[PDB]
Amino acid sequence: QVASGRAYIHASYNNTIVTITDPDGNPITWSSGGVIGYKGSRKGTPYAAQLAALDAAKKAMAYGMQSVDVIVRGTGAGREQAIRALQASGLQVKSIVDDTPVPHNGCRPKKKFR
Amino acid sequence: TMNITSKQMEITPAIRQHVADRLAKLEKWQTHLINPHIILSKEPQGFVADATINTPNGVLVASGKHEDMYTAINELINKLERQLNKLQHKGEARRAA
Amino acid sequence: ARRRRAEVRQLQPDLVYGDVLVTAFINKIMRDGKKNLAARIFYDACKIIQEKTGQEPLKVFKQAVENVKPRMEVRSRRVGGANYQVPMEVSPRRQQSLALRWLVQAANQRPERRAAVRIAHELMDAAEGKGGAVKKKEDVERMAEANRAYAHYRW
Amino acid sequence: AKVKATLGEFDLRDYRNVEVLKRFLSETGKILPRRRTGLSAKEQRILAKTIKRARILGLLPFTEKLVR
RNA sequence: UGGGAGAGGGUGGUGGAAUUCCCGGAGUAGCGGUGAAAUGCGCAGAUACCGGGAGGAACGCCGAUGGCGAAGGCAGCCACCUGGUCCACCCGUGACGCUGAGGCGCGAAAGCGUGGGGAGCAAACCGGAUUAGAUACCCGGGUAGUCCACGCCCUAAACGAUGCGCGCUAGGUCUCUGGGUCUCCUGGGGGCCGAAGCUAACGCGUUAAGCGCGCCGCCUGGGGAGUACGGCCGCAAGGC
Ligand SMILES: [Mg+2]
Ligand SMILES: [Mg+2]
Ligand SMILES: [Mg+2]
Ligand SMILES: [Mg+2]
Ligand SMILES: [Mg+2]
Ligand SMILES: [Mg+2]
Ligand SMILES: [Mg+2]
Ligand SMILES: [Mg+2]
Ligand SMILES: [Mg+2]
Ligand SMILES: [Mg+2]
Ligand SMILES: [Mg+2]
Ligand SMILES: [Mg+2]
Ligand SMILES: [Mg+2]
Ligand SMILES: [Mg+2]
Ligand SMILES: [Mg+2]
Ligand SMILES: [Mg+2]
Ligand SMILES: [Mg+2]
Ligand SMILES: [Mg+2]
Ligand SMILES: [Mg+2]
Ligand SMILES: [Mg+2]
Ligand SMILES: [Mg+2]
Ligand SMILES: [Mg+2]
Ligand SMILES: [Mg+2]
Ligand SMILES: [Mg+2]
Ligand SMILES: [Mg+2]
Ligand SMILES: [Mg+2]
Ligand SMILES: [Mg+2]
Ligand SMILES: [Mg+2]
Ligand SMILES: [Mg+2]
Ligand SMILES: [Mg+2]
Ligand SMILES: [Mg+2]
Ligand SMILES: [Mg+2]
Ligand SMILES: [Mg+2]
Ligand SMILES: [Mg+2]
Ligand SMILES: [Mg+2]
Ligand SMILES: [Mg+2]
Ligand SMILES: [Mg+2]
Ligand SMILES: [Mg+2]
Ligand SMILES: [Mg+2]
Ligand SMILES: [Mg+2]
Ligand SMILES: [Mg+2]
Ligand SMILES: [Mg+2]
Ligand SMILES: [Mg+2]
Ligand SMILES: [Mg+2]
Ligand SMILES: [Mg+2]
Ligand SMILES: [Mg+2]
Ligand SMILES: [Mg+2]
Ligand SMILES: [Mg+2]
Ligand SMILES: [Mg+2]
Ligand SMILES: [Mg+2]
Ligand SMILES: [Mg+2]
Ligand SMILES: [Mg+2]
Ligand SMILES: [Mg+2]
Ligand SMILES: [Mg+2]
Ligand SMILES: [Mg+2]
Ligand SMILES: [Mg+2]
Ligand SMILES: [Mg+2]
Repeated sequence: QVASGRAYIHASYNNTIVTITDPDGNPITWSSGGVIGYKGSRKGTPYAAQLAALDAAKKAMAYGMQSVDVIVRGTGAGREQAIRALQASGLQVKSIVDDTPVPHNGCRPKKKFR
Repeated sequence: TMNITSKQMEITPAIRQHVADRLAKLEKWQTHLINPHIILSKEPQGFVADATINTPNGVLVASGKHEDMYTAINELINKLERQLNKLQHKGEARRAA
Repeated sequence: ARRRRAEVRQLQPDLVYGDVLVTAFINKIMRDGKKNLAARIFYDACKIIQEKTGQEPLKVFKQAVENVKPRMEVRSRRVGGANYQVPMEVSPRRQQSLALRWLVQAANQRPERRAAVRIAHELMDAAEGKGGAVKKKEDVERMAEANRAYAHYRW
Repeated sequence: AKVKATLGEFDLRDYRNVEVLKRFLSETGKILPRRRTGLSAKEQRILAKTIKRARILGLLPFTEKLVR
């Protein structure tokens, strides 16, 4: 049991994954569009991200989590609705920062990004 | 089934069977050919082969003309194929976005 | 239509309870413009409601209407290359229309021989939360909830 | 609110002027556009190069996480 | 002589972001992917998260309708070596000039040879979809290659589809870069709109496709055909 931790929102166009860690970044629990029951492209809807964030927040609070910092990566649909679901869950959102990785012009991307 | 009208001409059961064998090229697309109807007729410049066919995805209406009657029939088929292949694939075009 | 909205036809109140909703119910029962028959079947059932259950026909009939009103429904829409059952809220006009339609349709599924018996009994059950009518409203609502994930396509 | 107007004289080649150079960086760490710095073409090039040297020395950052 | 701007070129070094992979930790029921899917990956512990390491390639913001080069083409940053170019002074030489058949050099990408390197990507290839079929488009894999050195190849929508040089013929507006006296003026670039004029039209118009002089290259109906034969070049592909 730890009361302070982190919430990562990995949110792509296909899915949204929420992992709740401790102060050091070690995962406590996690959820996703698949864990809340969806398959296929439904996992990339905002309601999907919503259920996933709530199911992740619920599990975390079951271990005494009360405060989280929120780290957000990716520009997926359910990104903004996932932040909502965390706030409106019971957890205390101490902060929200976007840590989306961006190359400083690095590796050549797959054909579909050119 | 399939009906064949020979307007102001006379044709044999052999020619009617040729038309049915040529219309069978449309069976390729594996869609329902619903009451296909071929009209054969002669202008002063050659023969005219008309056709009206409904399918689950629309209607086919085409007209072929040529001196040689079997060629007018073939021109009819060519126009009917391009119409059917359009009906069967046009909806695929805008899957994205 | 394309140019403008359509204006909802106002119905004259019926002559036994002064109700406009009771009128719309009669019309939904009416086949081939036999309104005399249509009214007689409803009222004949309003006696059966009274005689099998000692309370107000009007009240029983109206509660069964609220018990069939679907609050949400699915409305199809092709998105790219897939037909999606979009969950949608139902306008009160349409709620009423769906309620009355399903009542009669479900009543006429019944096994009871005389129609006014089928109209009475279905309105009796639906007043309590039973019958194939209320089932149809529940079924439609469960469809809408099942597809809440598509609720952002709503127009 | 253009950054150059918020500063007196400075040397556009002082790669160690951490406290002046840092104003020409967005809160996310990026080099700010000419529209938000108020420099001409010629001096924006000197600024960009100087910021880059200062980055390599560790004075200025290459990127910062965006905090809502 | 005194100045300037610049992704101009060559060599050695060097920085951070990101991807992938390997190790450690924490954690579990899916992840991924699409129009929707499936193949694929995952309880032999994947994805998502944190820490450490390895390695290659490309340099986000700045960055622009921008800059530089003869063209190809050139973009993190530092140093060295080095080319072109513009400006002010009007100091030196005294027509020393223009063009240029041949020649010589340069010449994107792909390709070739020898050696190295290989993260990502990805011809060929394999598999999943799509579809009437789908030797494709989309998806999951994947070898050459993409990268470096040296040597070849010598092509292109190598384009402004517009050879180079000079002189001449309204202006207006935006911009890069110099010199003034900094209002503005004046050089050199880069765009837009337009005087006269040109043009079959579209359009061009002091960055001419205008008006003229010089010199070079090239066209002479479509196909056959950039093919055949010859010759020259190339390791080959194939080029002229
Ligand atoms: Mg998905
Ligand atoms: Mg017949
Ligand atoms: Mg006949
Ligand atoms: Mg006709
Ligand atoms: Mg054919
Ligand atoms: Mg009805
Ligand atoms: Mg029903
Ligand atoms: Mg029930
Ligand atoms: Mg000098
Ligand atoms: Mg591990
Ligand atoms: Mg085990
Ligand atoms: Mg890591
Ligand atoms: Mg850019
Ligand atoms: Mg330019
Ligand atoms: Mg130039
Ligand atoms: Mg002199
Ligand atoms: Mg002299
Ligand atoms: Mg020359
Ligand atoms: Mg020559
Ligand atoms: Mg070459
Ligand atoms: Mg190459
Ligand atoms: Mg190559
Ligand atoms: Mg080979
Ligand atoms: Mg080889
Ligand atoms: Mg090689
Ligand atoms: Mg060999
Ligand atoms: Mg090799
Ligand atoms: Mg490999
Ligand atoms: Mg295949
Ligand atoms: Mg197949
Ligand atoms: Mg086959
Ligand atoms: Mg394939
Ligand atoms: Mg592929
Ligand atoms: Mg791949
Ligand atoms: Mg090979
Ligand atoms: Mg090889
Ligand atoms: Mg040549
Ligand atoms: Mg061009
Ligand atoms: Mg040019
Ligand atoms: Mg040419
Ligand atoms: Mg031509
Ligand atoms: Mg020439
Ligand atoms: Mg000429
Ligand atoms: Mg000027
Ligand atoms: Mg000045
Ligand atoms: Mg000019
Ligand atoms: Mg113009
Ligand atoms: Mg004129
Ligand atoms: Mg002329
Ligand atoms: Mg001008
Ligand atoms: Mg003039
Ligand atoms: Mg010019
Ligand atoms: Mg011309
Ligand atoms: Mg010829
Ligand atoms: Mg040849
Ligand atoms: Mg050739
Ligand atoms: Mg030969």
